[PDB]
Amino acid sequence: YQQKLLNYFARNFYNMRMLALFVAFAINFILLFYKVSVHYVLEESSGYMEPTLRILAILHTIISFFCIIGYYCLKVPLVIFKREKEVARKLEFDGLYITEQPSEDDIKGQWDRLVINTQSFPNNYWDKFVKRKVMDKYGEFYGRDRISELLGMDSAVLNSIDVKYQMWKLGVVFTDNSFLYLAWYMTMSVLGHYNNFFFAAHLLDIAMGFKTLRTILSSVTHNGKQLVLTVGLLAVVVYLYTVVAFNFFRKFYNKSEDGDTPDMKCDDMLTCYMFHMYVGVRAGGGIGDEIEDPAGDEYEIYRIIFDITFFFFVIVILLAIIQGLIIDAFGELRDQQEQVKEDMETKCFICGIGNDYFDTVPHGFETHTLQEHNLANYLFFLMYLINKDETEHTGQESYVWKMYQERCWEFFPAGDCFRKQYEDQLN
Amino acid sequence: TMSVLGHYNNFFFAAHLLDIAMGFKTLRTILSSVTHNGKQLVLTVGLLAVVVYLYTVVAFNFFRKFYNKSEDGDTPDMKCDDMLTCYMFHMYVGVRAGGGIGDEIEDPAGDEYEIYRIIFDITFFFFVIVILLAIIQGLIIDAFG
Amino acid sequence: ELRDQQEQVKEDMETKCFICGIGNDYFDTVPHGFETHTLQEHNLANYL
Amino acid sequence: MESHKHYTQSETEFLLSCAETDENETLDYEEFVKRFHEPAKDIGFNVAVLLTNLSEHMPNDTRLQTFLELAESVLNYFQPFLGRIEIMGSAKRIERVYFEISESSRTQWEKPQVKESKRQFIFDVVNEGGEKEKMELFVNFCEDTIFEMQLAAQI
Ligand SMILES: [Zn+2]
Ligand SMILES: [Zn+2]
Repeated sequence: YQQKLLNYFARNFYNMRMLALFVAFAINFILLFYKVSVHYVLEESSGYMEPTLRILAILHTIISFFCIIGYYCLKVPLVIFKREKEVARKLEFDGLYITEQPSEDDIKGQWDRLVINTQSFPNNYWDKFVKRKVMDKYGEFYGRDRISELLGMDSAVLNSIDVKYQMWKLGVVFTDNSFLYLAWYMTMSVLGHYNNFFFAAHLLDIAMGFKTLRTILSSVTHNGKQLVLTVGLLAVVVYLYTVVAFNFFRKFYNKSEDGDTPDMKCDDMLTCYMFHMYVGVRAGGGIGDEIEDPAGDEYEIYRIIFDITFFFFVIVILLAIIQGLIIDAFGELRDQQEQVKEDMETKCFICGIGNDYFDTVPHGFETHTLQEHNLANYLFFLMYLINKDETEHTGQESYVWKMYQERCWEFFPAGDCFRKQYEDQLN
Repeated sequence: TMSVLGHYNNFFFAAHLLDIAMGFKTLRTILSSVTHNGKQLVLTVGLLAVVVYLYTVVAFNFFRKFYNKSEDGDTPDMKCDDMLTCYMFHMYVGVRAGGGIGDEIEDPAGDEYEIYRIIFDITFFFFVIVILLAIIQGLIIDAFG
Repeated sequence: ELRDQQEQVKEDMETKCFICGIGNDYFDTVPHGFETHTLQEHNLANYL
Repeated sequence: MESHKHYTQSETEFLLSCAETDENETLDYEEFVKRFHEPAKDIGFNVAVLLTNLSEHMPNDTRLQTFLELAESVLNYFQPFLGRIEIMGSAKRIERVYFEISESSRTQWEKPQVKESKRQFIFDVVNEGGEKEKMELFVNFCEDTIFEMQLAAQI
């Protein structure tokens, strides 16, 4: 029954994620009717909203817990399988764990060093002959006892489990980004019972919940590296203007209202810098809007050129750069999509001869892509080769399997299709 | 229907000016830029609404005492207490003021939450008045391209 | 303009070799012919 | 059998003649699995593979076209279960390879998640580029998709 329950939880991960999102939306919509006198809820001539928030919060916490269980039971095996495959290939080919011995850097390898000693090291890679292969290839160079020591194979209780492999798996799933995001979701949902306003932070799930919103938000993320540098450049420029203003025009920054008020000014550097960052980049017209004009002063022309240069170098150029980064992001994304479409429509993926050679036959290129060189056909062939005992392999199947084990990929056609090699008319 | 209703009230004939959208070919190319990316414009507006709501929640929880609209001292205290009033205030003022919400609220001159208010205003400005508008113009530019 | 210049440079470097510029289409008859030609036959480092 | 079965002794009477496994004059659960389930599934598949191999390897043969056209029913039934790939043979010549495609895998490849993963893989390959790394990336994607379909088979 537990296995069936876990399979049911895994099968409906996305549906219950959307359910959690809708529940959070409902909680926020109810949250919108607060009022202070302390923080009592006001209802539109009703009294049935008193437990609706509580039951919705309980439902949200339960659904979020089910979401994290389903994610741990469905998407985690992909991460484990990828990590095991990568470490197995590295150990078999490079042999870095016995030759290179990586340093304190590359923490991933150091953490993966804890899985070699485990008995069930290829738990998901379906290739349990990796230890035998590495022994057969390294025994005559690194001995036999050293490799054996390094590998180290020698409903009531169920205590016969490998705790080292479980610890390594728990370590490697904690560093995953999606699991960390789900843990943050758990923390926010749990904290929502202490304070009802903590459920507002769950609205950020719409950033990744909708595909059409990820394309919008990818424009900012595409050039997000340069946006912070632009902000830093703006901060440096504002600081330089602050230094000039403090050194020369310190007497203008006086905020006196209708005469008879105490003289409030900006004397020290920190106050002037906060004034320039808070006002002047915000006023829409630079710093000259909120300072008195130099009507009849010896520094009038200097103040005028200072204001004009500050405006033209902060409010115009920097903002133009900030919008330009987003515009270039949109253009780059569209150009990449167009290039991908053209590359897929102008040559086939496997050998890439080109459609011009296949246009001699009517609809030749479409037939070639759909029958001769098809990605689905290659994937099905690879799966059928994997899920087949070696005793039943034919000559071609054994040949392909041997090159797949050696990982040479000379059997993939490249620049030579069936029509090019075996012409219909003998020549 | 609009032409018939124009006899009951003479101002109902003003709605017939929208026929110029499809009456001229050279205007359809102009109006097709908005329609080309019209699917994403409403999503951008919704994202803006969500961001403004989050800022509203933060302001209500922390800086509720600053939203006081008192004129020349001797006036009754008009404030934004409940969530709905603060949300309407943020959607009506702050996305419209050209400089965020800090223009229409008193500055924290000598307060314990001064730096928090400053970073709140700066983040609201940089995340609503600049980035969202940049996206809105970017959609139209990409449509033209 | 900067992005277009970078894209053009990348395409020009990936579509023909620098020295003689015959083109990758002629070298595609041999499997991985163009990469071998650029890395062994016409290499800028070798000429330098 | 009144849709596509014609009233003839060789076909209509044949099923009734083969329905001698029960003395109670009624059908049973074992009839449709004893026959036409374990045989006539891989036996006919090999015949279809042989016929299509002969047709592909000997084009424009007058005698073979009649054979292909008379046996169109079996080949049409075996269209979804036929795989056609091209590999570089041991004799430096392109050789066609035929195999069997399982029905569950065919269903599992039409899910939107697998199509989205394939589209993302193509996008990443074209963006990053490369030729030697291209086949390694393709094989890695194939292995990941195979593991995902095997995991999703356990519903
Ligand atoms: Zn091809
Ligand atoms: Zn050359």
